[PDB]
Amino acid sequence: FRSIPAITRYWFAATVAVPLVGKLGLISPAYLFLWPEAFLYRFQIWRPITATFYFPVGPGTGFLYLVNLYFLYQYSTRLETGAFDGRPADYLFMLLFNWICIVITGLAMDMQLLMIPLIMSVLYVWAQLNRDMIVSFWFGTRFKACYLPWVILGFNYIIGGSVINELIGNLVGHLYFFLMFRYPMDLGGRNFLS
Amino acid sequence: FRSIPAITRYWFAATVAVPLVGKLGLISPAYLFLWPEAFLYRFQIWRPITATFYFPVGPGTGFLYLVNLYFLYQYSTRLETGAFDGRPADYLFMLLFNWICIVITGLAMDMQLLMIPLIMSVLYVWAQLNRDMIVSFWFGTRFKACYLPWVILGFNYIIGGSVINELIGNLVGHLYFFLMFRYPMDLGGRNFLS
Amino acid sequence: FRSIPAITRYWFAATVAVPLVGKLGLISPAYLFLWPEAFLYRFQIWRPITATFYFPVGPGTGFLYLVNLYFLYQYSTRLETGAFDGRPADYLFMLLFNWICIVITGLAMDMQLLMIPLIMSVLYVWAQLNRDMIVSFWFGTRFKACYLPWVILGFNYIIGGSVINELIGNLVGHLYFFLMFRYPMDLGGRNFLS
Amino acid sequence: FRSIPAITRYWFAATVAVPLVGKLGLISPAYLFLWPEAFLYRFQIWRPITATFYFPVGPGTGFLYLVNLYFLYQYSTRLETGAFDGRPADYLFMLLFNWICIVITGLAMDMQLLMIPLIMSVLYVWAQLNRDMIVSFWFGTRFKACYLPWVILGFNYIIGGSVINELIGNLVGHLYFFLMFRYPMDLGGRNFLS
Repeated sequence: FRSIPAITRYWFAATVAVPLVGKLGLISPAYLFLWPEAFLYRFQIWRPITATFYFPVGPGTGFLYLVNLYFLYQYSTRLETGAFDGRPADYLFMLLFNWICIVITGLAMDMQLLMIPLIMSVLYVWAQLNRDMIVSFWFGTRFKACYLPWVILGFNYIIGGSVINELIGNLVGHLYFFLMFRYPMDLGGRNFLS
Repeated sequence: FRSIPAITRYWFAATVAVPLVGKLGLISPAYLFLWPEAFLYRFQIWRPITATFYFPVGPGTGFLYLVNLYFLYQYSTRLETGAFDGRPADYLFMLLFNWICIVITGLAMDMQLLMIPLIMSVLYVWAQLNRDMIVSFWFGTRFKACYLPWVILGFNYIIGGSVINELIGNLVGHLYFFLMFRYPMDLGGRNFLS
Repeated sequence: FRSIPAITRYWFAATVAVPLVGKLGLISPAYLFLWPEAFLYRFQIWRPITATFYFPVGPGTGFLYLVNLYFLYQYSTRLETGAFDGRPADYLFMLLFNWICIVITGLAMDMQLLMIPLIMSVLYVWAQLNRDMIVSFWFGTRFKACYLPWVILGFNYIIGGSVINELIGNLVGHLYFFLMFRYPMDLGGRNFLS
Repeated sequence: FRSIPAITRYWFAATVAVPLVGKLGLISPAYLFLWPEAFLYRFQIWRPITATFYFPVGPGTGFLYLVNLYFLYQYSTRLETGAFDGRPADYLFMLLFNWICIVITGLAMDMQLLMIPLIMSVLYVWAQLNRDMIVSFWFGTRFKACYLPWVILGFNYIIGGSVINELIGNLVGHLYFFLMFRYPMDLGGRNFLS
């Protein structure tokens, strides 16, 4: 939807374009998995940037991708109209921070598809920046907010799935919230353009 | 109701019937795949024609069959009633022409079940000659014209499998449209039952 | 529900009791499969009576059993209050007829769990004896009757499954309906007790 | 709400927590199975107690965990509030006594995850002394007393797996019921924190 929705729609364009160049057969998808065993000794700088945008699509894994893209579009732009309003280098620094933390803890783990925890992290930091909102749902129209990433884990226990793909992002959101709210000197750097 | 709504609904009857012969267990489904290299060395003229009358319904690929068959019935007779009330022989020639090229481009590539791209070919050919009609869905009535091939491509991309097979059907549909509504000497064949 | 619902509840008691003696581990269920290869040369008179009452239960095949037992209790007792009203040797002769026919045609096939087609057969003969009933459903509250066993096949194509477990019963129901309605001399025999 | 609703909800906290340790990937689930013959030769006192605090949630056995945990929380504190407002030490002795016999009858048989039968043991002990209460379900309010163990056995029989695990839990519940409400000299132990 290129009709000026926000400033950072390049992310949404990348996450809709890269599985289309993966699935069609231009590049064999074996080169996009973020292998830490191939990142330890061999340098191979392709993976930790090409893995955060690619998601594999299969006939049976085709609703997680759609609902994660919906979470991305619907909950990143609310910060774009509510928190990104001016000084956008600050919130680009926010989005880089949990990026580098979750890629280094995915090297600490053995997780290989790094697209879910970043969106879960930005969803949790949305819900934590907007505590005490009376409406959060449409069936149970009254809902206590900020519990949404845990309700995502509840729907994961309904679908079975796994929880290792989400709780690291849901913890790094609390990490950034603590280092922002509690203590100062978590400021940006050079290359300011605003 | 099978009250002969159009002159060529034996296509619909056969594309319902032959998958019941497949799933019933009379002939093995491995005999109906259009193995192209087995069509190359061996003669085997059993399978350029039965491959486009087959779809392996079962555990998981069940909604795709119903949606594509519904779109086939829903738009074939509407193509017949719109700007095709006469000349049924030229309509049969149209239904032959995209087939005799899609069998070649499917023989070069590695596609097996050529049921979906021919249905989206005739849907695309309907889309080119039916501009400004907006009433498409019962719920989504705001769908603009010549967008429905891309959204059924999106449905086959999310629920189904590959994407390279439907794009070549759109390509051969555009090929027939340009070669039929711009240039002469493509009338049809003799001994037509017009 | 032993509270006098009908006359032939012995069938329902058998079909609720035999999977409980199978699943608990008293008898290894390898002796209950109706092997025609063990019925051809070896006599082995256990199988074609012990296989028509036993149904295997697994965590994931646990709704077909419940819905088939519901079809049994709901649609056999309707004949008990509508067609079995007196002279019950006639309808015992009905229930034994399609029993031995689907036994001999399951020997003609290789199908091994003989519980579904008998209930589908008696459901189809119910719907055929009650042609021109205005109500047949609750969501689409107007429904043309006797299409119910084909709607069961439609829900099978939704669930994927297989249609060889139902169409032989749905055909033997039409066989009995033809041999009852069209021609005489399909009468019972001795051991009358009514 | 964790507002300490009863004195022994650490059971509930642990039976929620330890499956997250299992599904998280810290300790392998093969170390927590109560292999009885491996408990026979080897000492291995890691596994009489961790086996009754575990359930392998995931792809397929997900609703059984939620329903059984809901029944545990819903009836443990209601047993505590009904005829057990005093004497918590005898309640703890009750929660020990069925365990120290179910570990023996599970060691003789081949059961692994002793979470379900202890919950239905305490549910059956509740049902045995709570006659004539009819209001049980929010929809099915006509459920008579001392029938709920059989219907949760039916739920575990249809959705879950085996049936031999729950009957010995009902048996040891009846054993404790008769041996506690008829015969003396089973008071408890010294150093009780009453």
